Amino acid sequence: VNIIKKRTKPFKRHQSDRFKRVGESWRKPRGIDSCVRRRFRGTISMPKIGYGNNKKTRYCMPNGLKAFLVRNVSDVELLLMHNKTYAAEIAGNVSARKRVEIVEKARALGVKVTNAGAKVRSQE
Amino acid sequence: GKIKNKIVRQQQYMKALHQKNKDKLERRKERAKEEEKDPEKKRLRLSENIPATIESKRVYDETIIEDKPDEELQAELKDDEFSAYFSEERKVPKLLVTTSKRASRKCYDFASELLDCFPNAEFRKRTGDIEVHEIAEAAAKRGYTDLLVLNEDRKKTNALTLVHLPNGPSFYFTLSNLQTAKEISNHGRSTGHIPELIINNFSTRLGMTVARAFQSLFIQTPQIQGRQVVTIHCQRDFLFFRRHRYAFREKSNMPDGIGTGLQELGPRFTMRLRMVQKGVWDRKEGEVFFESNAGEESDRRKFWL
Amino acid sequence: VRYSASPALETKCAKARGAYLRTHFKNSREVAFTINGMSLKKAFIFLDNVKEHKQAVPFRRFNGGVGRTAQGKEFGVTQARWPVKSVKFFYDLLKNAEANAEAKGLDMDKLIIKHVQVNAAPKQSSPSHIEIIVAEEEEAVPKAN
Amino acid sequence: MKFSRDVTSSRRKQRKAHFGAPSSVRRVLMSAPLSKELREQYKIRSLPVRRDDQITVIRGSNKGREGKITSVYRKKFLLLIERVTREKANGASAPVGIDASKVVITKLHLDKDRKDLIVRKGGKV
Amino acid sequence: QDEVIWQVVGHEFCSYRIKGEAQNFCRNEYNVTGLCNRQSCPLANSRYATVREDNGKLYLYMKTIERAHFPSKLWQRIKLSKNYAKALEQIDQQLLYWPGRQIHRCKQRLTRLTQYLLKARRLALKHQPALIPIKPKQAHREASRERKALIAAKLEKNIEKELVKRLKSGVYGDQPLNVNEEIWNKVLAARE
RNA sequence: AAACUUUCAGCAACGGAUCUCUUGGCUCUCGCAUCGAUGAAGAACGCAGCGAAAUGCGAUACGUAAUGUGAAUU
RNA sequence: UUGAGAAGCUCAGACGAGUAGGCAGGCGUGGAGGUUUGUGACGAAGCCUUGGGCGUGAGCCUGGGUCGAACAGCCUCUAGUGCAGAUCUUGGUGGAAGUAGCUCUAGCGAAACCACAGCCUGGGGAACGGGCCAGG
RNA sequence: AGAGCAUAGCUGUUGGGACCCGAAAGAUGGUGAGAACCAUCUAGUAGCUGGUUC
RNA sequence: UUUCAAUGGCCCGUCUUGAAACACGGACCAAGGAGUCUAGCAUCUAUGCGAGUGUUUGGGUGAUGAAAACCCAUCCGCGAA
RNA sequence: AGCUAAAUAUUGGCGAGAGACCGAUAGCGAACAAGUAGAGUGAUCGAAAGAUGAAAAGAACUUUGAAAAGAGAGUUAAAUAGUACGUGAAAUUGCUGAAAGGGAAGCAUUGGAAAUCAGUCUUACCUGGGUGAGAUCAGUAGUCUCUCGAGACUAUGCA
Repeated sequence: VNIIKKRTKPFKRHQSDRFKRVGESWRKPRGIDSCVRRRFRGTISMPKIGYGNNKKTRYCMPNGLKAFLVRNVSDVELLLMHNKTYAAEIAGNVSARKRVEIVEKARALGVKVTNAGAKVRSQE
Repeated sequence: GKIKNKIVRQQQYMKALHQKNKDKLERRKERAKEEEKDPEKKRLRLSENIPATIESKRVYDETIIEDKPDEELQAELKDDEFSAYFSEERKVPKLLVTTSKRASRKCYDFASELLDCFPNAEFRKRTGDIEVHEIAEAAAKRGYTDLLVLNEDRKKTNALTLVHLPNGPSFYFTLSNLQTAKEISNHGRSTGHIPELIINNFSTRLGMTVARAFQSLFIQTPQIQGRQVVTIHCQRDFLFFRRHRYAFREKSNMPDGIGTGLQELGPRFTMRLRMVQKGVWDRKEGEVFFESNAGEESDRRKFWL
Repeated sequence: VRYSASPALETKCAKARGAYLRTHFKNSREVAFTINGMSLKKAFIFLDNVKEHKQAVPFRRFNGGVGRTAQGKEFGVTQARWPVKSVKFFYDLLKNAEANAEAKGLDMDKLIIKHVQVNAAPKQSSPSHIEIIVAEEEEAVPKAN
Repeated sequence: MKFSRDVTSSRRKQRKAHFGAPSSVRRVLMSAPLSKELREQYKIRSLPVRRDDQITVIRGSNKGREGKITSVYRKKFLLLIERVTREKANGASAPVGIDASKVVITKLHLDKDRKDLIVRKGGKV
Repeated sequence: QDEVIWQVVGHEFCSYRIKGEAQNFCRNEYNVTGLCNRQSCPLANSRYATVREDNGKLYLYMKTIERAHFPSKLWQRIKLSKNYAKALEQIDQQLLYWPGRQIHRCKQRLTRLTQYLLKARRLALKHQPALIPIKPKQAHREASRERKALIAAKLEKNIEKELVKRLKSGVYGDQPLNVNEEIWNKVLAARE
């Protein structure tokens, strides 16, 4: 069950490129006369449930693992039985001291870390 | 301070600032008139009022080597770890430049430039799980005399540990401002000639050890016709590595009437000496000759090199 | 202080600034464009000529309402003017930058205007920030190998 | 926990009281701990700082520096110590202020009032 | 008991639960799988067994419903042998006539805990670089101090000054090879 | 080509959002009862430190006496 | 066979426009009770970024840069809780324009207006036109 | 052979400024010199206009 | 990501009317900005008790925060007889 | 004809303690100078405006300029904190670099080119012998805590 994405482009809000005051976060058009709501030809696509991805491969990174947010060594040890299904992702606000402790622990557990090189240097 | 009104307190600041400028201007204008009337006063003010600089107000340390030759210092060096290079033996330095494990092409683009800087230097890709001490003891049997390991992480070289073979001192530097020839404005092409070496501003005794180590990487006799010079300059404990191609020409500003022109060849970078170890490098079991403390470096006027 | 340009490294450059100057931003922008890249001695002669109406500053982007002159044929454009307030400020800044280079020990016969920029000061009229960097003309050392 | 309703635990009111205190209150606000020898000899844990008091700096960059208290700057909650200064651009030494709680008193400037104060806080002279 | 316990902890609030996008987790120490499940809950199952690692040794922790009200004596443990074949036999004989799902889960945790101890020992023998944290304040300071040092170094001025100085001192032979006729003649008239 | 125009990026301006702060407001509750012809509230003019577009004071003019605290004011 | 968050797991078949309107499930914000023996000067929050990833989406996670003191996940409670429009309010800043002005000049120096571009002939039935179609 | 009472939530609905905004009332009390101007009742209003946020 | 090539592709929101069109609003950006609170009534659901039901007008009480929580004498509202 | 406490009311006054409140376009008009500056003959109307840093250590000195200021320096952990001072968004402006240019345009789909980026590594597993090692092994001796044996250790031997 390799990972298949029905779509890789994001859904940008209509007229978000024309106007800087209009953000690109998707907003469902409400105008009846608007051609985007009527889904004419050549217009931008809209989020539909048909675009949803496979339940088995949902939330899975391109390497087949699911990102599990980790904030300390207690969170890494949780993935002892799920190292083939989940990858550890250290939070952004975890200091470089705790990041080191997390990374050594994850290495013994056989757990992939998504951002294991952040905020640290190497010295062999 | 006293005024917690923003508008009033900056009105008061502008008033005081204007008052300060006026009195300073009046004192300067009257000082100019008297110094014009008597040029000796201008001589006294210029001689006495020399602007201060961090170099001038650098904190005192007794480790600074005096310009007068010292017999104790020479007695130490004459049978030192680098003695085979500075004696009549004249051991030709053979360099072995390597990298860390699983390095990217960004490290190779800088390693190649470092290979251009040093003739008679060999590059070997790091394989498997061979350690620095194992490389050093293996290279000591291959005729090499100095080992350079470029540490890189996430496609960026950031450190350099140089080991004097077979059991000489090990130095560890952290690199910065790494730039290659293509990134340097008005760069040049480096030929195969042996570059000259310039070593500046290594006053302290710890500087002598580092200056000797960097000197030992270069062939003793340079090829003058190539007109290539490699400079390692220490300023405020920062070592700047530059390579230039020079040509003597006439400069009117200089008192001698002569002054060369420079054209950079690359690579250019800066080093900070983090640690010196006695013997082959070993971050765990090594013997620390010098270890930089970042707390002590907070003083702008305190230097070790 | 930091300028817009990566040059001004101490060895072969000299800087000069003027902030919140009481001169129009658009006129200063045009003068800066013309004198950019010129030799320092050549720029001084050109600025003197504009004061004496011998040479005209070609108003180039903000050329609306600017009358064309034959003196703009040198620059490849038509519209031109003779500002004196902008020129006076630029002449003073160039004099400062030349004096700064003399203190730095730079070679005085190779100085060219590497970077001159004009930025809008806060609306007090439209004042102007002006910064100038003059650097030595970098020559190429022959390989001879 | 506090139980009296005559004392407020409001941060707004506690900060207002500290930063708007008169000089009589500020005298007690800037108190310093006595040294161990003085603590067991005067039976007093801490005292308000006074001029000519011999103190040792315990915290900060000037930790370990000794000297007399040359002036008690009450308007800023600071102490001025002898020869504990900082060099200025023009060479004049600008005195450095140290909080009274960051110093320890090693010798008291005893007078009649201080001796009565000592025996007032259960202290043998 | 257990069904009432699960209806509270499993569906209202458990301090051990970590909510995840695809599956909830349990930060309880005695959970065999580490997931929030009805069968995985050590709180909601009065007869529970798990394998835990204590300073390099693996133990089989078991609790029965008859010690539920005595938290200090609730869990009992036996030391599992270092022989993996015998460790499986000890789990089988200590969990005799327990449901096969629970014996299955303890044998799975024994494998993963045995693998983790193996990998930990292999990392100890191996040599790996130490991870040096990057300090933002130190990086900012050394970046600004370096800029001032480079400006104060005057590299090209000092390089040119040294090159001319050693030209006057005649570190070369009689006539230099890095100079031409006019420069050498000018130098000879000046230095002599 | 060049110019101009346009797009993107870097730097520099401009601007003052966001975040964090807070001796302020707002709201509720609790205790209390005290202006003046013995000249009040309010206004004006002075005083001396000042930054007053603030404060204190009244020719005894940042107040004097008394009770203190006990060595500053800045 | 372990696949009992029975609120789970599993098997099968069919179907999929949508205004008004109706009904479910979710995302985000300020504060509160509980909790994570939670994150943080070895760098919280914010901000920037042609770095990477997750979700159909609202959104979320993360690398680097900047930065300097606080902040978040989960269960529940609460509400001054989500903007492109209101000839909206306040502030900032544009093109007009260095124009009107007080040949070329010297200084000073606006305002109205502004969805957005802008070469024509025919047709596009509701103007079609400037914006579509077929041409020059 | 009673099925209600209480609380909470939801929805609808009727009042309160009552989703927001947009026309002048009128009256009371003053200021200045018929008219003008000021402040409160007063969130007196728009059968409508414009807007109304994942 | 920038750009190019091939194909397609109108400016949104409001109002209008059969949909339109047309006429309105929109120079740009940031921040602010509109179904809220309360008193009744009815419906549905949940919860407690049930021929009953509802402590908080008030009293008791609360040693540590005491505007909370806890307890209930006599009435009374609705329901039922 | 007359007096009369208590229970009751209380946006003012003299104080006090709080808060599921607001967090500088908010909350009083007013966090600062605030009923102030300012506007009006007058009645009245009435703002905008908070944050350098731990410490002014608030940039000595040299130099250019008539000056404002600039440049060399210097202080600081930081000046990407210099009083136009925490953070510093967008609109907008200038310079530099690259690319595209002929009028609906931006935009959507698919790839090319250029630039750039991401993660995925063989390393372990199995097996055999040798050498030593040690306990969860002793045809082994003790202590401690729990409920015979279960954990923790202490000696002694390494079959």
